[PDB]
Amino acid sequence: MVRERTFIAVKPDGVQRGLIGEIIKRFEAKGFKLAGMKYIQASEDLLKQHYIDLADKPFYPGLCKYMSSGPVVAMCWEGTGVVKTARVMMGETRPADSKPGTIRGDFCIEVGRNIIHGSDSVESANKEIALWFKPEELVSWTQTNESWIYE
Amino acid sequence: MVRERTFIAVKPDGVQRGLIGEIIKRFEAKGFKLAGMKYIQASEDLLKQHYIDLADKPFYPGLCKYMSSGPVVAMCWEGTGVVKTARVMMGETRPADSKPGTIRGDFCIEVGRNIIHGSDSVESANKEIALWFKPEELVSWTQTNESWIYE
Amino acid sequence: MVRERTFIAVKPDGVQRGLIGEIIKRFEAKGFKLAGMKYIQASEDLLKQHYIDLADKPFYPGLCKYMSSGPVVAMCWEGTGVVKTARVMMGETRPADSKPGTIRGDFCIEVGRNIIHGSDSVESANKEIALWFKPEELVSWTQTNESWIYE
Ligand SMILES: Nc1ncnc2c1ncn2[C@H]1C[C@H](O)[C@@H](COP(=O)(O)OP(=O)(O)O)O1
Ligand SMILES: Nc1ncnc2c1ncn2[C@H]1C[C@H](O)[C@@H](COP(=O)(O)OP(=O)(O)O)O1
Ligand SMILES: Nc1ncnc2c1ncn2[C@H]1C[C@H](O)[C@@H](COP(=O)(O)OP(=O)(O)O)O1
Ligand SMILES: [Mg+2]
Ligand SMILES: [Mg+2]
Ligand SMILES: [Mg+2]
Repeated sequence: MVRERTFIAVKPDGVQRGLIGEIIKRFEAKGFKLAGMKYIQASEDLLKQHYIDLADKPFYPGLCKYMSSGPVVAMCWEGTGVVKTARVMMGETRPADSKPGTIRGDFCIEVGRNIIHGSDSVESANKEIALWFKPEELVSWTQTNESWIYE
Repeated sequence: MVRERTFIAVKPDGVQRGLIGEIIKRFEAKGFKLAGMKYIQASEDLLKQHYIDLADKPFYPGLCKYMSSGPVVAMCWEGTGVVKTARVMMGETRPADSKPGTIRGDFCIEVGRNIIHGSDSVESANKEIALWFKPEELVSWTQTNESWIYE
Repeated sequence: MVRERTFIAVKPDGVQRGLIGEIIKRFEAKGFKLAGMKYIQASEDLLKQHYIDLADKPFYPGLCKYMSSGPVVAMCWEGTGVVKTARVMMGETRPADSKPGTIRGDFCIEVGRNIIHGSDSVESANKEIALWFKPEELVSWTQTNESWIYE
């Protein structure tokens, strides 16, 4: 059975600071299922589309070039309420506003270096997933512990 | 030398997902003293009594069967304000409402699979402990680091 | 280049309970920079000054001798908003009011045994750092991952 999916990316500061495993570990631990993962240095043009709603923000151009300046881990995670719950796990947009226990709360300080991205809605998630993954790159499989995560 | 006591159980999903040590470790780190522990697959009826106050809820009979379907770690933990603090450490009834940093927040998703139980009051704690433990099974001992936990 | 600094101390219960590495590790993970560290058993007189604004509290005299009864780790940490953020990472003054994920939240129970100290303002931090460290003992240096922590 297919459940809600979200797009999660480890940003270049996340890769650079050796936080990839730690982030993935947190999601496995939570009980969510990895459905897609790739490792790329995406194009400025891809990122511009990824962040289209902020295109008019002053930090937008720096943001888009920066997010394309190095490799990122692109992920798709699956599970009930994974979009909003992933956000909670991340913390807030600004690390300064993120609680200890969250990923941004434990590991970073500034809004422009906040190591992780997550879709903010099912609508954004469906678009971001389609943007970063070809349908074939999404793997359908059954986690055997599923019966201990879901009634 | 005797302090407040609460009943904590690692539920069958907690056991299945290999979270026993992780749960106990959090209680040791916090500074609480272990007073009783056993490992059983309890009878459906023991669970019916454990959750007697929920007998009229629609999820109750299923709850009781699930909670008796596999082994659980039954514990009694001791220390100042341990009943309510354990609740804080667990999170909310619903993992969806539990914060990162809490046990349900970090490890589970669904209300019916929330890996851990904790007494909600001293009075419930007194009843749950007597139900799961024989008086002889509660161990009286002194943790020597106590003087660094308690003024 | 030069950022805000705060004074953090591992208190005698922290040292005694073997939590020094855990605490330091939490600050390294967050991205803050160590500028100073020493390990001393300070004088009652130094502590009376350290806590001078609390001079009228009934717990003040007990506090100053306890904080001088054993070795503490004295530290200076540097980074954007490190005064307030360090406080957040600690939790609240009372471990009872501190959330899971914070240092007091994960590790302590009583207000008098809350293992860590942190300056409550840039002003107090400037005084406490100056109280505990000689200008020569403060290290000014550049962490090479700094460019992934700060725009
Ligand atoms: N005020 C700001 N100044 C500089 N960079 C910012 C910024 N706000 C956001 N950025 C960066 C960091 C964010 O991860 C990225 C996307 O912003 P967002 O979508 O509004 O928040 P979020 O990443 O939590 O979804 O833009
Ligand atoms: N709406 C619900 N649907 C399915 N199972 C539920 C449920 N609400 C509670 N359960 C289960 C999970 C709870 O841990 C267990 C005990 O109920 P409770 O006493 O109200 O909560 P708690 O475990 O927080 O003390 O009952
Ligand atoms: N009511 C109280 N009873 C006993 N000890 C207390 C106390 N309040 C504070 N202490 C101790 C623990 C505190 O960390 C220390 C300093 O007090 P504080 O400056 O008011 O708060 P904080 O340590 O959070 O900056 O004094
Ligand atoms: Mg967004
Ligand atoms: Mg209950
Ligand atoms: Mg103070």
